Amino acid sequence: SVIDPSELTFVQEIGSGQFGLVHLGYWLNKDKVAIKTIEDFIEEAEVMMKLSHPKLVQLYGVCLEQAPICLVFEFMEHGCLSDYLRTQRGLFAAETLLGMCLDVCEGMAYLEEACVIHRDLAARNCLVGENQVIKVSDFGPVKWASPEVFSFSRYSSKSDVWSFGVLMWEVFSEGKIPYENRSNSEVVEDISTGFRLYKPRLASTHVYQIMNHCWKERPEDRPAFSRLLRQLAEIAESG
Ligand SMILES: CN(C)CC[C@@H](c1ccccc1)n1cc(NC(=O)c2n[nH]c3cc(-c4cn[nH]c4)ccc23)cn1
Repeated sequence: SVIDPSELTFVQEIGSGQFGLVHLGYWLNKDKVAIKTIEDFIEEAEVMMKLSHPKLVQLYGVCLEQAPICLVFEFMEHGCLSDYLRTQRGLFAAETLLGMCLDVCEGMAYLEEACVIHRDLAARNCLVGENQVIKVSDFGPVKWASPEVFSFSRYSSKSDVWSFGVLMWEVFSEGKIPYENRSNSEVVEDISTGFRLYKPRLASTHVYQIMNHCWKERPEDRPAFSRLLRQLAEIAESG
């Protein structure tokens, strides 16, 4: 990786060793970024900056000089996970797909520890980066919602766990639509009666046990993200 001189600006000398005269300098980098378009949200920005984790799409800064207000995010080379899964359908190995769920779970456990509620955990809100890394984004509809969320809008990290079980299904079914030909009213009726998304072929019986655990009616009966992280980390390293 060669650096063109134009990109470099020398400032001052910062001491000297025997093999190398050191200089403090400014490096002008032309890095790719993703820019989201729109006191009000100024307070939300400085907080999102503190939320730094390798499995979360990083916020770099905000642009406030009038016109549409910008938000500078980390660029994710391969786009959204939902589209990524759909185009490579029938091409994935079960180990690749468990690795994607572990990636999401790592970021979610950090958000749980930080006391941050996602409210929209779905494959479409997750992004694919370098070496098939999955990072969580859009942290600040019924298909992913738990009974307390669709019925009363009672958000908690345990409702994010319900959403995560739906995500795991999307991943293991290689980006299929949950409750495909059902309406938002039909879905509510189905879950309430006790219906659950079927076991996809690429998901082992143990992975499907985890999915149903995320889908228990009582939020207090669902595992925490910290519990899920240890669980999926063991299945990944053992096989
Ligand atoms: C088809 N696809 C596989 C290729 C598209 C790829 C691309 C690469 C280079 C140039 C153009 C397009 N692609 C990469 C992205 N990356 C992102 O979309 C992205 N990268 N970082 C993001 C952050 C947010 C975000 C919104 N709210 N919070 C975070 C939303 C989206 C993103 C999208 N398409």
